[PDB]
Amino acid sequence: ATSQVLHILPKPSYEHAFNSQRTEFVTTTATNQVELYEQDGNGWKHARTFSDHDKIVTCVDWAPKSNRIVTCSQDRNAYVYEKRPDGTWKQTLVLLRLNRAATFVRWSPNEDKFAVGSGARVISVCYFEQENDWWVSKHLKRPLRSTILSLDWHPNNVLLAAGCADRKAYVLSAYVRDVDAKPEASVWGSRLPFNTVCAEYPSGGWVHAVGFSPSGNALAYAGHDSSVTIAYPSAPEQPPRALITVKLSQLPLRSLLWANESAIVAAGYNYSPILLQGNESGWAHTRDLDAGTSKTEGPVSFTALRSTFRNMDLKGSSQSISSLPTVHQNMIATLRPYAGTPGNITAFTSSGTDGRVVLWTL
Amino acid sequence: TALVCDNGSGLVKAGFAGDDAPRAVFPSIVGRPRHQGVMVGMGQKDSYVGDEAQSKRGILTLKYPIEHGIITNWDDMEKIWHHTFYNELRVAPEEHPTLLTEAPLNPKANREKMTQIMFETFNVPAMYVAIQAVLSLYASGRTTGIVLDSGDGVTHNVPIYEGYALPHAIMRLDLAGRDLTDYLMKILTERGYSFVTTAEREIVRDIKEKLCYVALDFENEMATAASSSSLEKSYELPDGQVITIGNERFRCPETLFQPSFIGMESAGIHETTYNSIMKCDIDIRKDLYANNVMSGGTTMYPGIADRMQKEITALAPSTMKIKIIAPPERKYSVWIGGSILASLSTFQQMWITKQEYDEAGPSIVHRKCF
Amino acid sequence: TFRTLDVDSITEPVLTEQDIFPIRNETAEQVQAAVSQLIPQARSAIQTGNALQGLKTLLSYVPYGNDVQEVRTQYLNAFVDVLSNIRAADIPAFVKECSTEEIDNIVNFIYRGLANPQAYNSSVLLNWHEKVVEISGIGCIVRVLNSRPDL
Amino acid sequence: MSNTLRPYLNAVRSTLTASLALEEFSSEIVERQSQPEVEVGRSPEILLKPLVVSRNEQEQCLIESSVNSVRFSIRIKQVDEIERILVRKFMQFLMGRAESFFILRRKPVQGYDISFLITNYHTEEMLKHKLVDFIIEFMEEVDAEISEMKLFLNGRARLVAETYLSCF
Amino acid sequence: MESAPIVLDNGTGFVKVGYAKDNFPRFQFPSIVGRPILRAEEKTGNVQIKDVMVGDEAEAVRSLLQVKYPMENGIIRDFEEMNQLWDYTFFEKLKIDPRGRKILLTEPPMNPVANREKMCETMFERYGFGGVYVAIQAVLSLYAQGLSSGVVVDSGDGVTHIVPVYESVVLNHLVGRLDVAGRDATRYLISLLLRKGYAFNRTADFETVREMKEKLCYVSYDLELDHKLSEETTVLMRNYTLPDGRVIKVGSERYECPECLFQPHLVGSEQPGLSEFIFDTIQAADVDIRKYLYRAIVLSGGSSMYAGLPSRLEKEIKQLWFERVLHGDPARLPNFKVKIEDAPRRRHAVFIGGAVLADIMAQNDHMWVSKAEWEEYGVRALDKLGP
Amino acid sequence: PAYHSSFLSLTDVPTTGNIAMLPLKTKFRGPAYPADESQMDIIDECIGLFRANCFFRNFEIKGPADRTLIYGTLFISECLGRVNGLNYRDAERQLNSLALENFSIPGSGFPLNALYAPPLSPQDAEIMRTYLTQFRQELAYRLLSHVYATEKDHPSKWWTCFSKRRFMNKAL
Ligand SMILES: Nc1ncnc2c1ncn2[C@@H]1O[C@H](COP(=O)(O)OP(=O)(O)OP(=O)(O)O)[C@@H](O)[C@H]1O
Ligand SMILES: Nc1ncnc2c1ncn2[C@@H]1O[C@H](COP(=O)(O)OP(=O)(O)O)[C@@H](O)[C@H]1O
Ligand SMILES: [Mg+2]
Ligand SMILES: [Mg+2]
Repeated sequence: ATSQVLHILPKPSYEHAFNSQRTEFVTTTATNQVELYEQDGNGWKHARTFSDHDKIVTCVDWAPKSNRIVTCSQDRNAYVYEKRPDGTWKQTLVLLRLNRAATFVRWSPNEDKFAVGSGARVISVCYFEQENDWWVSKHLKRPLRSTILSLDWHPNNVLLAAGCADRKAYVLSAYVRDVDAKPEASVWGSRLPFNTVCAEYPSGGWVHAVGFSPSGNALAYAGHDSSVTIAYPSAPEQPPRALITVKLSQLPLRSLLWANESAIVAAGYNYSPILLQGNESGWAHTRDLDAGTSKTEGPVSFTALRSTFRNMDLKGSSQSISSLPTVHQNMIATLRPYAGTPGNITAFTSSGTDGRVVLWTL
Repeated sequence: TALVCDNGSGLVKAGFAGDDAPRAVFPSIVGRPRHQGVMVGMGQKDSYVGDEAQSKRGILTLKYPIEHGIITNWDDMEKIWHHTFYNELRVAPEEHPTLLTEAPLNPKANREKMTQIMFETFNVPAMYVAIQAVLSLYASGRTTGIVLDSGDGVTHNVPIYEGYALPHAIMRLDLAGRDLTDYLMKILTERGYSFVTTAEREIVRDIKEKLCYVALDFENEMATAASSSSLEKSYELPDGQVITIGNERFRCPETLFQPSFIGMESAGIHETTYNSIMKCDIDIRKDLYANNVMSGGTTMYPGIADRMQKEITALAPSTMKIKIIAPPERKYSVWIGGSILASLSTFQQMWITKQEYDEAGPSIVHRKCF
Repeated sequence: TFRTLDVDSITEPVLTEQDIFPIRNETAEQVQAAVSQLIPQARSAIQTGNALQGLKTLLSYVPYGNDVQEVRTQYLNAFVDVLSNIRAADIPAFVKECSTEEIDNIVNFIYRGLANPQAYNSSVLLNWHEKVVEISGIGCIVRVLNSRPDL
Repeated sequence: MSNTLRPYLNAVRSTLTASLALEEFSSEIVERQSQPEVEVGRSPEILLKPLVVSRNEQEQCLIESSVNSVRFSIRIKQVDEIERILVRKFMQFLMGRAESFFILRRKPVQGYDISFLITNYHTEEMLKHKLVDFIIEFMEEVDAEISEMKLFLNGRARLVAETYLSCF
Repeated sequence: MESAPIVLDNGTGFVKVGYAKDNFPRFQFPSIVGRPILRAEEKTGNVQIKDVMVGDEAEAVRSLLQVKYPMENGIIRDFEEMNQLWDYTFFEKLKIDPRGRKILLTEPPMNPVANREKMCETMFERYGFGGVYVAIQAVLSLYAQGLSSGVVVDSGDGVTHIVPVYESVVLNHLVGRLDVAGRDATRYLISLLLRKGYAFNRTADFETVREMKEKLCYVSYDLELDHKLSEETTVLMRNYTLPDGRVIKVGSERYECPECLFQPHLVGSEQPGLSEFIFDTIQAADVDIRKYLYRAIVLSGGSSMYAGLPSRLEKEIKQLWFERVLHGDPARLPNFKVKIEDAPRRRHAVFIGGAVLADIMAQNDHMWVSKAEWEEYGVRALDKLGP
Repeated sequence: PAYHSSFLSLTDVPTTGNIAMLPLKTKFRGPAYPADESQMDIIDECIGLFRANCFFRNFEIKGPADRTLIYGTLFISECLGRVNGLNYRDAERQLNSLALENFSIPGSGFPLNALYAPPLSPQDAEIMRTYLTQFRQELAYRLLSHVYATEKDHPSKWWTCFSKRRFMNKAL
């Protein structure tokens, strides 16, 4: 797998999103700001900040077809950003009605609603009313017992998966009338009203990541125990066909993405994207996409003269501290499609706590 | 940040700690008019400094306040330091610590008046006086070596082993580029050309800086020039008349290797370097020979590093590798190494501070800057 | 004064460990009998000089619960005694043939051993820790951090 | 120093490096605030089980761990009363500098000689492999540091004895 | 733009201004006036300073100004500087001719009468407004909630004030001032940082520690826990860079600064803090309405924005009912319901509610005090504006 | 605090940019209105306040009279820089040459171009120059009567010590 480092951000990057044309990306720095980056030849340039949040921004997402950015923060708010004709962005506060921080945000596949995970034991499913010119929030709350660490939407607009700090992965209906048309019958159910519970799958550690299969017929999720579990449902009120856990030898995956119906890429505290492959008969960790998993006299500049004396003075010796062998130098926080049709992701991007934004080609 | 001011005998070199090179570099000169100032107004001044003196020089007596590394005129040295801070760097000196420099074996009073003027005239928050050859070793990326530094007024050798200086083995020689300029005036007079004034001394300094070089074997070069046109070449004066010179191009620099050409009874710069290595303890000599570091503008001659290596190889035993380190930036190595030092975090504790000077007087420099 | 009165402990009851970890589907006397069948096999395997099979049999079941400290400490006494009687050259060949769940149980019980040096020899437990982590990787410790508190 | 300490410091290194999978996490009990959860303990689902690594009854680590924070606490060799005084005072100078060693606590947890708190922010803003290298290099050297201090104390007791007894 | 009534929250720390039906301030800026100064400080030709400079023009340039505040504790201290704010507000912020306009003004509930009188006089006799209404600031914060009952507590820069409302009746005998707010917390941060050897005595530096407080301070939920994180740990330590470029270190002062709202004795006041001031107010209401006041404790104003303040306030009222009503018996504590209302927009709830009320009375021309009524009755024209 | 101009209490005073062209006692040619010879004017005030005012590091300007007192205060610091070691006669000719030579007005290298207004028209610039040249010639001539009060061939050290006391850290 080829990798290219697109940019190095000055501060940590728990989330990023590209637009549909991959011509700009938005990223959450560790502050209350969000950074918008545009192309600059083969490089990238900081086009503008957003700074409407009061406390640390936790997550950000960019809607492909409708070209809107949604942002979430420890200030308990969300803002939706929409493009004006003159090229500036219109902010819009969304009243999430959360008692604690917003922790994670995702746009729905039809982009008519988004969901915000929280530390408040609830998920704010947010949709727009043209009759009021308001974004309004519905709380999913019945089975959720702790911080929601991650969200994913089923390819049908109704079902929401959630990874939770109570060591469970939930599948919940986020069906909203006068936004959704009725969902088709599925392996998760057919009688599917708001906050109906399709699964409460267990984990060995906090569920950092969740992801539906490209067909929607299975859920992968990743735990803080350094495992990926893949769940194949049977029917409502019935146990799964298979509930396959693969246990990794590395530090935990924080993020997770189906490459196709039979393969998953995952990454996290191991600093490296891994590939898992399988089906309802069994799953295995099959490759590491970073070759760095294998642990792989002339004139001298003023900045080398000065830094070797600063290293002798501040540290033990002149010798510079070496890079980690992986491309990411710190945990890789998010893992997102970049190229190929849905069901056949050909390339994906990652961003990390080291501020690298990196493109990976399978 | 802190200022680094390498106020040398011939050029002031100044700038900020952590900068790649000095951003102020100008003649260490004050000029004063020697003629009848007849036109009223005309933008005239009582005196001129640096490049302003060097460009007006046809009507000025020029004088350096510093000779042989010692300040001889403090009123003109304050005029030069004022020009560094207010005209050339454009800073408040009361906002910035200043790293100053001097040659070893200077008068004690030079360090004292230099600290006094910095704290009492320029109102500086903190200052330090570094030995110029110790600064030049940081600019080499080295913590052991012998530094041969030669400026405008002084040549000195300082041996350092693993960050320890050997102060008994330090050599000074009051012969450098100004003595070579005076000798070039004395020998240009033999080919037909008289340079006499303090302004004409700057023309022959400019001849020295681009015509002169060091011969690898002086008696062969002297015989080659005595028997061919091939060593001869020319220079154009401000007046547009042309000067041609031959053996004067290598006879001038040879005074560093043969000080008897200017009547001095001293070893040349090669043998003074060897005598400094031989004053050091026997185990350190091998690493000093492998680390002869050249510095200052009087080391900028073509062929001087090849000559210095040839001459030291004849003095040392043949059983070991003599290496001469002559960087192309060695014109500024004292300033470069001052900008390294002034940017280190332990050095931030080594400054003489304003409060500490006010409590102790100018003698504080002798018990803090070594 | 009011500032020090704990209202949160009665107005908002926090999650218990059994809300995070599923309840044990066996009674205290049922697990105590199951371990009391295994400890004699583990002791007997030392006397025949087959301490490797002593661990492989002892490791086939593990007690857990805050109601079973007496039989958990008896199982830990047998576990440290078995690990102390395996030869240090056999460890690499045994660890590579353990399942991920047997490895998870070994690295969990060497951690219970390392918590009590006045009872247990740390020198052999640290030798086992080096070899189990070298062969099976860091993720086996990550599974112990994430593991149940009443193991 | 690490021939006798090698098995122990390998177990400490491996489990401290497993434990530092830290993350940004805001409080579930207080709004618009984040806290190091290992240090407050008010929400138990985001605490990981506390692990003890030990060489000896006297030479021990406690590793306490959470979604956004690790607390690491150590008992160090003190085989005589001179070492009990010398260790206690050396740890007090070292914890008195804790703002400049950003991962130190200002106080040890009870029954431990020194303690460290590594938070999410330290794993974001510092090289976390160099944080665990500093912890293990501290554990490798502190016994040699303290033994050298009791040599300096012996050497001074000789200085005052010889100075006193030579002026009769 | 529009012929609508103008609404002006002329607050002690910030002016906020706009019109009826505005969902947010049209402009908001510091209620400050600046005079030219030189101060052994940086100077450049890239700016020009006029003999009076105010609001955003002063705050962006304050290194060059003697900064003064026309207001303190919710009252105008200097009307000559307040005239310069109002000139700026109308003529070069809104860019409006006031002649014959109707304006909604705001003030806290227990001011001197001379404040409202000379403020209404100024609207009629400098600006020539055709009518005025002056509203109690905390009843506007209830209009922003769309709400008719609850106890509304507004904490700004100058004063913290409380107004119980039940079924749209305002309980005027229960309204009160806690004379601690955002300026007392900022003066306390200067005092706490002075124990750390920092200095902020220049009139321009008060806005620097205001921005530092507003960025780094938070309300401790549990004092012995924040004291433990403060005394046993370095985790509370934070760096702040001043507009000078100087860096300062701040630690316990982050929770110790806003604690003067909950413990006023820290700033020398003998009054009870927020929770006990709100509890003593609700517990003085009649038995039939106490539940409705506890089920809607509405926070308002910028000094309600400290991180954890709603959490601490709710806890500390449950904890104070447990001491003073239940006498330490746990058995009934779950039955006590309190709800702090803590909206995102609440720094501006007075403006946002003024923009609602100014629309409700825009067509009712008799509701405003008129210029023609002011010029025949004088100050007795203001007797229209409630009891 | 520092000492402000008593002439800030004057009203309807002539002005250029935002300098006040205050009544001036002088024998030099220029636009300034003749003051009373019997009373203090801005130059008796400016020299009388200077050696107190040059120690303060904070000053709030009440109007155009203080902008005039400040320009004078900065020019006394220039004069005490120019005067050192001279005879009284050499000092009169040197400080008149200083007063007369081409200087920056506000609105042009002027050190306080943020606190002073540019000239209000192309003609206001000429009346501002012709006032400031007359003012600073008189200010130079008047200062010399104080620094050479007790002796005539050397400037009084009790005035030369303010030569580095840079008012508010500003200079012309
Ligand atoms: N996030 C915040 N954290 C802490 N303090 C804040 C915050 N936001 C605003 N403040 C403070 O609130 C005060 C300004 O609030 P506000 O605008 O409501 O006051 P005001 O209306 O002008 O004053 P008043 O109502 O007393 O007349 C300032 O002290 C400001 O620093
Ligand atoms: N290219 C050169 N060739 C020969 N001499 C040079 C050259 N460049 C500079 N110099 C001489 O070096 C002297 C200035 O060197 P410098 O190191 O700046 O001395 P200093 O520090 O003492 O002022 C002058 O005599 C100058 O003519
Ligand atoms: Mg020199
Ligand atoms: Mg207010």
